[PDB]
Amino acid sequence: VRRAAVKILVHSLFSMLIMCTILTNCVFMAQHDPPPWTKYVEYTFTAIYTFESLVKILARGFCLHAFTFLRDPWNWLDFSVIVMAYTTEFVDGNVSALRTFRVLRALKTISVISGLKTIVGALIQSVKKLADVMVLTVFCLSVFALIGLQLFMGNLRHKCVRNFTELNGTNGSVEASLDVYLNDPANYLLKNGTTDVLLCGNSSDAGTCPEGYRCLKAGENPDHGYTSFDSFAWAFLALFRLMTQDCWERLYQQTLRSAGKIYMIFFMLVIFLGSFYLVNLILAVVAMAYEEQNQATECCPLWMSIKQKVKFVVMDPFADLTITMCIVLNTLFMALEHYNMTAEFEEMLQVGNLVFTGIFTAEMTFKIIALDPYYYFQQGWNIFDSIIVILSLMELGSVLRSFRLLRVFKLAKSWPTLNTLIKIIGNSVGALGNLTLVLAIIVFIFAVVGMQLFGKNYSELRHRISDSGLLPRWHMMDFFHAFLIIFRILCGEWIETMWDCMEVSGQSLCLLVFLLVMVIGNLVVLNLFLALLLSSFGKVWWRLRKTCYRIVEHSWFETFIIFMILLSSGALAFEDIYLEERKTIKVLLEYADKMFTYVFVLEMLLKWVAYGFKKYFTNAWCWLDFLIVDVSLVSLVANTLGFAEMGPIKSLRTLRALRPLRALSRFEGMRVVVNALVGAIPSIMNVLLVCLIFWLIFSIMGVNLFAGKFGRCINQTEGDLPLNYTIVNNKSECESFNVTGELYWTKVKVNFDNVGAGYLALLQVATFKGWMDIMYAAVDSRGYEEQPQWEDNLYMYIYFVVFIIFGSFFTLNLFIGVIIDNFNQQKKKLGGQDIFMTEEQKKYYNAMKKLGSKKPQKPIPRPLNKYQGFIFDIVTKQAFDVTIMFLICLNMVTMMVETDDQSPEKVNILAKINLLFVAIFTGECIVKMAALRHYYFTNSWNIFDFVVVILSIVGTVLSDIIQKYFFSPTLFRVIRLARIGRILRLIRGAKGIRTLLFALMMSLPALFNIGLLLFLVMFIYSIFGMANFAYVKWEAGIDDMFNFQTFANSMLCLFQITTSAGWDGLLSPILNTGPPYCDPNLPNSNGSRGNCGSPAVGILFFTTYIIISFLIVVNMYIAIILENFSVA
Amino acid sequence: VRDGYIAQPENCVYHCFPGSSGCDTLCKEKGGTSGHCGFKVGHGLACWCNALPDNVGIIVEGEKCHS
Ligand SMILES: *[C@@H]1O[C@H](CO)[C@@H](O[C@@H]2O[C@H](CO)[C@@H](O[C@@H]3O[C@H](CO)[C@@H](O)[C@H](O)[C@@H]3O)[C@H](O)[C@H]2NC(C)=O)[C@H](O)[C@H]1NC(C)=O
Ligand SMILES: *[C@@H]1O[C@H](CO)[C@@H](O[C@@H]2O[C@H](CO)[C@@H](O)[C@H](O)[C@H]2NC(C)=O)[C@H](O)[C@H]1NC(C)=O
Ligand SMILES: *[C@@H]1O[C@H](CO)[C@@H](O[C@@H]2O[C@H](CO)[C@@H](O)[C@H](O)[C@H]2NC(C)=O)[C@H](O)[C@H]1NC(C)=O
Repeated sequence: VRRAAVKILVHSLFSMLIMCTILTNCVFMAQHDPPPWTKYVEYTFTAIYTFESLVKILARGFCLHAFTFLRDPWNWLDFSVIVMAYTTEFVDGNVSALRTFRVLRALKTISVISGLKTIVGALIQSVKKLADVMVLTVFCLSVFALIGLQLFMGNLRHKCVRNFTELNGTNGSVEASLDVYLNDPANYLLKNGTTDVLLCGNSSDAGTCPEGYRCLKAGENPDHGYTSFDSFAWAFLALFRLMTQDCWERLYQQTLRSAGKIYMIFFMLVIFLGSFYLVNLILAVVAMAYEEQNQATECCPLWMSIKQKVKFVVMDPFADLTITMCIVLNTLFMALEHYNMTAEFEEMLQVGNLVFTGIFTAEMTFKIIALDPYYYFQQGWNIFDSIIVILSLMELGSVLRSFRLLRVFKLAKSWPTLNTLIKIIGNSVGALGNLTLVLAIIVFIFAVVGMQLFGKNYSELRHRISDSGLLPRWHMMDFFHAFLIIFRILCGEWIETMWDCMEVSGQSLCLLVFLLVMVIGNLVVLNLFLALLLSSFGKVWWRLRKTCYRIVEHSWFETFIIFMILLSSGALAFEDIYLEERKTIKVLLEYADKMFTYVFVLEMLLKWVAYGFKKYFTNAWCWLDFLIVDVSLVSLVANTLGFAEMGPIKSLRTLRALRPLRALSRFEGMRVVVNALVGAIPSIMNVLLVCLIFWLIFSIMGVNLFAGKFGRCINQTEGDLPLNYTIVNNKSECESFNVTGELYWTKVKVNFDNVGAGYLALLQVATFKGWMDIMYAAVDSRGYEEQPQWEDNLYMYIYFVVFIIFGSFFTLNLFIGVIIDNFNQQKKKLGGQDIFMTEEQKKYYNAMKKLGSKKPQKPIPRPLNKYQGFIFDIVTKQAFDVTIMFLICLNMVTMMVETDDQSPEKVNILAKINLLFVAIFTGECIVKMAALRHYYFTNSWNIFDFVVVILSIVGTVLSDIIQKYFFSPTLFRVIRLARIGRILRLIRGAKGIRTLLFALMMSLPALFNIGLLLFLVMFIYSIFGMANFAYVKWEAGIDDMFNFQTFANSMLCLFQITTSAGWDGLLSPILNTGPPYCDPNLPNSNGSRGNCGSPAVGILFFTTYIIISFLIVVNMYIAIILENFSVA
Repeated sequence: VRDGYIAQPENCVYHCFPGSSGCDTLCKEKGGTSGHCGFKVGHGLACWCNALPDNVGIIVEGEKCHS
């Protein structure tokens, strides 16, 4: 029987039997609320699994041999599942968590498929690569969590609570003490237009409660209780959130609303260093790991005559160009679809549709009968063409016509980049097919794990997870919705559903599973991304001329014009909505503007007479300056000689905001960075066209599926979708009930009603900032003009799933692929070695590299004293500094174990330990100064310890005083934590982290230049919006503090947008033009009337900014990763 | 009289000096007779005096240092 066991084990039939077994068990696990009909299918499954385990044991056929075939790491899984099944079969006791363990079988797929186990094994190694960088990032996250803790400890608890504590409540229990001030959230103030407590602050920057509401700290808890910055656990959670950018704009707005606008500095340090740089180096170490991994490997005459006739037809096909143009025209034709087509236009569209079906049928028949039917049986391209023909034919006798768009893809033959996107989509299920399969298995496992662990809780505790009593739009009861939750988490939106699951299930289990799916799923998604990437690869005339040449070549003149453009930029920045408030500066800046026009046109004439129209106009930045001065001169001459205040008066002067653009011509950093940017426009453009066509496909599909199905008819009394089944069924129905004008049939802001609005919705979905209301109104949609039913058409979520996949994971993949291609090409063509560094920045790069030499000086001289020699010999052992670092880590932990309103005795003990620690550090400092003599001047970590010792001794005294009108004065003790870098240098084990941080130091200047250009862009666009978007109605993303009404507010909004965050929330109040949201005439502090935004210029502004900032930050990432590859 | 370190208006600490002669005069000014150095944890060095009536204050803890 031993030989039989062996010969059936090596046999391949029972392996596929096991495969089908696992897969059917999968289809049964993914089933929720199964009938008792199934209670024996699980018995059969246990029988088959136990049979397989038997076969294995017999196949080895001994005691130590059976120990060898259970020595395998995977077979432990089969043993565990069979014993757990026997457990739940034999005896009860019942905790309902053992029934969850059935998901462990789905992992057996990894063991039965050939490369699956190998893929997962090679993936585990990536975690062994990520160990040191994970230590590094948890170190930084903890440091920044301490910073944000001391900064906003119990600050998010601030609430705009109605004023209280009136008079003699015996003692203070008078409200008409803490009992009411806490149980009175109805007496808190909720942010208008939302359901969210309104924060506030002492400082003279933060939110401003209206009359009848005062600022306090008597807040029950944060939004759900999981965002507070006190209790360093919660602060570590919040900063992991800020590092993954998940809903980070929300925490940003809340904090700035509570503490004060100055702390945008903290948030921008976190975003531009924690989020940006740390996420980049995580990605870079994963990419270096995977790079190393990839490196690891009827009659004869009539028959012959008609054959020669069809051959004479064949010799002149001349169709590829004509057929291609017919394809392009067919797409262009279907694109002319929209929401309200008149009946004759629909008839014309359908006529052209039938015409093109006929054309392609003619082509198919001519091709199969003319060249060879067997060749068109062979060549896969023509195979899929004929498939499209058959599909169109089935259509002509919804999704029926949605197959026509596949015809677009044959343009790939003439379009090498669309063919590269095709290569990528093919490799997705090709060389990376088993990796995609790992991903699918993981998403399945996690969906069913979450559904088992959380479905009963989701269904029973619905009341506390949804306001209008119904299901939540995201849950894990079904398997489709659990797949959707796992998808969301894969896209980066997990905190907003983790809050739900923790409010339903509980902190511990939900936190565990959601952090696990975040880490593992994002890891495998990153691995798939990176794998796809790496797989896709008289005399007075000349006298005056000489004088003017000396002037223009005079350094003082250049610095003068620099000062002048900076002053002009400031003058721009002084253009808020408060100029009517201050009449003097109005005229001051008027004179200033005239002076600017004069000096810049004078510089223009001077450069003219110095260099001449030819050698002047041969350059570009001078052309730019010429354009700007021309705009200013047109403005001036139109302001002087009337004929203004009717045409492009202000509507034309707002181009003044282009004034800062003179900076880039002169600052040596902006100029080289823009030279790197424009030098890749010929490579961003073709790829933007590929993405435009590939999103044209999806937008036409969305016009087919959704056009007209987005209008929702809400009454003015409420504010959201009227009855699903009844009340106002159709648009033609809601108008029948408008007998009172309370009801409006309004489309959703961003919809599918054209190819343009389709492009807008596709961008909002592909950036994942706004795709929530898109998907909601799209799946809710049932009829062409009928009210959307709360969850009908549920499987249209698959549209956005397949879009997000192709139009984002693959289009962005093409983006980054071609960007890497173009930049690796630029690296060789560039005269220098690496871009983004000026000559002086290059010099500083070389000098910092010469500094970063690991060769120290001589060890130490001898003090020649007996006692001093003893102290030196005891002070200069490695173990001493180990004790010192243990002390500083204990101080760190002492600074982790405090919260707000902790305990008075606790504050006393903590202060005592603070003094005790500064005493220990003064002691080690004086002992190192008495080591021999030279601690004061030998090493840099020693002088760092010295200066922090001095500052700590200074600390407590002014720390008493500067708690207010300043941040927490104990914050300065966090600097002591920086000393762990010394032992990080003096250890031997963890060494890649050293090179990582040094590469950050190397990439700091490039990031400086790029962020300087980004600051300039934020500046230009903030002035653009302060001219344009001022007075816009305050709505979803544009608050009473995040605004365009000033320059501070505009810089705030611009910064939050810079990371793509919340830009849907800023756009959505721009677009709304008309009632009931908007109004007619309005008395503004400025002549411009209308609290609306121009949809044209609004979409232009926001989309162009999204794309420009996207390219800029991708070049930031590029500099970072090219340095990380140089140090590789 | 109340015994303790002398605050700084309003709710703060005063400051000591390397000698018992620094703040003796300060106790004389607010109504203090004795004088020597003192230490308030969390707020820092002050100067301790006695025989201070309730018309003047001492180091009161809990709110903040505000002047
Ligand atoms: C904004 O600034 C004002 C002015 O300093 C703060 O007013 C004071 O705040 C405290 C709490 O921080 C209020 O409560 C007091 O607490 C102590 C200790 O429990 C108690 O002995 C007092 O009788 C009182 O209950 C205090 O009443 C309040 N001052 C007044 C005149 O009402 C305010 O707290 C600051 N808000 C924030 C959010 O920081
Ligand atoms: C839009 O919805 C209305 C509301 O049902 C439908 O029009 C008719 O409405 C009456 C009102 O009860 C029904 O009795 C009829 O059965 C409806 N017509 C049909 C054909 O069923 C119809 O679905 C839509 N009408 C229009 C004009 O679009
Ligand atoms: C129901 O009636 C109201 C008013 O009778 C309509 O509101 C008007 O909507 C148009 C749409 O552009 C505006 O131009 C008008 O200014 C609005 N009038 C107001 C606000 O008094 C409303 O559109 C109607 N709804 C439907 C579905 O027909």
